[PDB]
Amino acid sequence: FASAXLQGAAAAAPAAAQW
Repeated sequence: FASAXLQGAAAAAPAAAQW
């Protein structure tokens, strides 16, 4: 899950960069 979220965090880097 730790390395699972990392994948999402990096995938959320932009999602956030958006707002």
